[PDB]
Amino acid sequence: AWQAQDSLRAVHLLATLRQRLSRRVPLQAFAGLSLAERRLWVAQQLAPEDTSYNLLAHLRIVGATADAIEQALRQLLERHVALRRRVETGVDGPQPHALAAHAVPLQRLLASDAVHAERLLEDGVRREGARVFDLAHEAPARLLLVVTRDSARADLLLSVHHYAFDDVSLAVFAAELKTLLDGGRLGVLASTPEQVAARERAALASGRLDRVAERWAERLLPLAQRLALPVSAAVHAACRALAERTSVSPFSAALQAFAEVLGAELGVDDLLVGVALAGRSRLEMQGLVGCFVNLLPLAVGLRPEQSVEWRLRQVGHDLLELLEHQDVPLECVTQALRQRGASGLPIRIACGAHAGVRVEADFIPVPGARLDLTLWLEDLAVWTGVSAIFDLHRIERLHQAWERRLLANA
Repeated sequence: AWQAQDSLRAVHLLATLRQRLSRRVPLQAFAGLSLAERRLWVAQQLAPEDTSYNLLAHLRIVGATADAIEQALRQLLERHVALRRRVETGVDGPQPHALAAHAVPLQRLLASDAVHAERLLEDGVRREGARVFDLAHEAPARLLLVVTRDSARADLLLSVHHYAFDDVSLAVFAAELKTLLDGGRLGVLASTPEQVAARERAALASGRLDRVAERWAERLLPLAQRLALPVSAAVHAACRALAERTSVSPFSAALQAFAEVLGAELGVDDLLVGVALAGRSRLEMQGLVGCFVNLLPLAVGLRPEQSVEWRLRQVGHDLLELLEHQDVPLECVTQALRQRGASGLPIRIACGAHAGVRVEADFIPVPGARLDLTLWLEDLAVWTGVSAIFDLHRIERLHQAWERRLLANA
């Protein structure tokens, strides 16, 4: 398990050991629709013409025929029900209904050369970016397959609504596509998006997740344009060294400097920071396709009187607590806060981190921002902010302050 594998890899290590030898180990001492699907679906209902929930994935495939690619995609659509479901509104919750795999639109186009293949792709990007999905009557996914004449390269544009997809789903979809195009076989899936929702309803009914949310509501109660810049090697090394001395993850050190820079910028002593989590809490959710992402709050205290090491231990500790209980939906934390006299929790800032046929898959970023400012680290610092608050030049200034804060803390 060790040789097969960050702190998310630590969760995967503890899950493999739990499946083989039983008994937990709690990470902190070593390091119908689900609510994840529903919160994206209801946000689309409140703004039906908003297309900021359209996910566009570009898959570059080298070494497979058009017939083999199309056939492999029909297999993946049959295998992953989340890409071929319609959603009826319900009296006590939206209700999904499975559709046939052939009902997913698939358009094959032949391009004369590579430049023509780019232009077909760009035209598809603009068309799918402005498209309003009919989530009640059609599948939430479309596919554009562009093959280039006299070339081994084929391009696949996957447009799928966010309620039925996420980042890990793209990696699973791309790897399984490569497996089929190579001639391999896919094992029987151990779960479905519907089973995840059913298990969540049981966990909600047992009060287990709400008790964890009530514990978090204590600390959280007082608080109740895209730019991609490369991180210098000196800042990356200092981030790693600071984490090794503090026994936290390198992401915890980068989150701490992120919250401290923004806290000084906004002039506050405490800053609420969201942490985007993959939300696949059990081993059989690792190979699923759908939406499992869960944004959970993290209260960072900006105490200049305290040491850098102590502030970092608190950040990394609170981070592993959110990682352990990433199955606790954000709505549970909101419910616990309202039960203590709060209108809600106001999250404005967030953070996160990401032989044979060749399959390269990447998302085309979604324009517009729900949150005021986000920082995503790619193993590259991707800053996304609302233009009216965090413009391009203000983001560049914050990234420089973030890099300085990291070097100073180390």
